[PDB]
Amino acid sequence: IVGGQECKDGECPWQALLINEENEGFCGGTILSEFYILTAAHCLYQAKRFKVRVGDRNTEQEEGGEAVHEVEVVIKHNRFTKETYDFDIAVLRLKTPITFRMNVAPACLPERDWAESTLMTQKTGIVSGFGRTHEKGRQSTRLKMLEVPYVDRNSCKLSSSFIITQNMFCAGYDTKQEDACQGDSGGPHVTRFKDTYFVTGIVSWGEGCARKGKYGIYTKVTAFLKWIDRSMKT
Amino acid sequence: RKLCSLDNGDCDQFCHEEQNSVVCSCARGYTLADNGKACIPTGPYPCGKQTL
Ligand SMILES: COc1cccc(Cn2c(C(=O)NC3CCN(C(C)C)CC3)cc3ccccc32)c1
Ligand SMILES: [Ca+2]
Repeated sequence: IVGGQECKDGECPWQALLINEENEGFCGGTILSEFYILTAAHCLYQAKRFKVRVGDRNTEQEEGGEAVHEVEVVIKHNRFTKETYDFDIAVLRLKTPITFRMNVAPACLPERDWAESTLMTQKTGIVSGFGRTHEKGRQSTRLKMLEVPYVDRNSCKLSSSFIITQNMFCAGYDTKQEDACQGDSGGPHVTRFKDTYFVTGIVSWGEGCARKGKYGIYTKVTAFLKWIDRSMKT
Repeated sequence: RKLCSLDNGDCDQFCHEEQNSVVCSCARGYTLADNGKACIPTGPYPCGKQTL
């Protein structure tokens, strides 16, 4: 995350962190329930084998609520393609259930119709992660969050050098130096509504980070809700 | 601005229209309240709640 603030105690409990064999975080994820993690499909090729850490806000200092979980099932959308990053979504089934607590809780899955006309019509969404604080910088050791305005779909397409499919949406600023970045992929994009947070996106990609005239590209969760429920049902 | 378009129909969460009228509902872990609008949690850790 470039700019924004750090997630304070109990502020971003649905945040999950995918870590490799060397316990390095390479991507984020969102807790959907005690057994399921929502992330990006393109994160799956980052490591040949990874685990899932929850309740972590400082990669170098155990707060006592941390907990590693092994992945039992990786459910990737068969239509995902590295050529365009379309259908950049995957669900992870954990071997052992997550224990909810102060910094560990699930985000809510909304209904499609309501999410698009009410959640995505709000002015801002919240993105978070342990990603880079600057485009060419290194990974953050502190979990960060950033409020990001929903971008008009027309402005989105006109600003992108790459195709923006119907499974993606733009969020962020035109010139302000705040945006998600490398390492945040697969992380949560949630929208607040009356004190309740709903999953609305998955950090996907972007042209650089916080660049002028460029926005953060997120997987449109509402387009996969039925798919997500199916992956969790079995 | 009518029904759900006017302040989410006074619903705490999901709002949908079926026959010129509002019907509210809630996410898993919540139950619609007596007023048929608010969403009451069912456990110690309902979804979407921060604990500051
Ligand atoms: C705004 O938030 C984010 C979140 C995650 C990553 C980024 C930007 N980003 C990307 C990237 O994304 N490449 C895309 C190019 C275009 N392709 C498309 C053509 C599919 C996808 C990879 C690679 C990369 C390397 C170092 C720093 C930032 C980076 C920005
Ligand atoms: Ca820690």
